Parts: sequence; C-alpha cells; structure tokens
Amino acid sequence: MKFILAEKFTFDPLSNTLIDKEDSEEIIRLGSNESRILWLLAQRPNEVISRNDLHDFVWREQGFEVDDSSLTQAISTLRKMLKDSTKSPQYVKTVPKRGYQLIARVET
DNA sequence: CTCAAAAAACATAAAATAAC
DNA sequence: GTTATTTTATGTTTTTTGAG
Repeated sequence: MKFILAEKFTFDPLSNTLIDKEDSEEIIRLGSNESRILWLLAQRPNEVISRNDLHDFVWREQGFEVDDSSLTQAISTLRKMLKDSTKSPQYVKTVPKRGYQLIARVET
C-alpha cells in the first residue's frame, strides 16, 4: 500500500521507495530502517510513537539487535531524505522522553 | 518557588564494521 | 574496494535537581 505524505511524497513501504511529486525521474531508495520507521509512523498518523515501539518494529521483531543510538541515527537519515528540518519540522516531530510523531498529512 | 547548573536526551559528523 | 548498517565522537536541546 502506498502513502502520500504532506501532499508531497509518495511512499511505498513494500518497494521502500519515496517519490517527490516535483520529480519525473528521481526515485529515492530508502534504507530498510528508514522505510520501516516511516511505515509505522504513517500507519499511526499524528500519534506519539514510543522509542520502544519504533525499536521493536524496525529491528527487534525481526531478530535484529542494535543500540537505541540506531533509532536516533535512522530518524536523522529519514529527515534528511524528507528534507525535514529538526525544528521546525513538517514531517516528524521529536517528543522528548516519549518518541516521535508524524505531523504530515497521510493519505492512503 | 525560581532559575542556574548538572544531568539526560536527542542530532549530526565521522569512523567502524560486515558482507557483497 | 564499495556500500549499507551500526556505532562512536562531538555538538545541541531538554529536563531534572536543589541552593539561594
């Protein structure tokens, strides 16, 4: 299933692709961690998603063992791919001590 | 009963690691 | 000998703590 984010990007969590509606040729290939983060965020729009939840969805439920630092690094890479600025975000907002929150519109 | 300083939490820049 | 993923080093922001 595809998601349209902030009426700007088309995200496909199955192919792991991000496409900016300004482009006819460019397909952004998201890394696995960035895609899975964006998928869980888009399935729960505007919810504060805990770090544990993202850690579990993205790594643990698939047997992968990584430090919490991997979440924070993957968020930073994703924000870069979305051209999302850390304050003031348009896509992913940090909620300190509680996780992250997708504030972009999600249309499915 | 506040607000500075200390500690914790999060972000980005580099490096390390692993496996094509 | 190159690239994805993870981790480490350094930087920035937020929160907790407690003395005045």
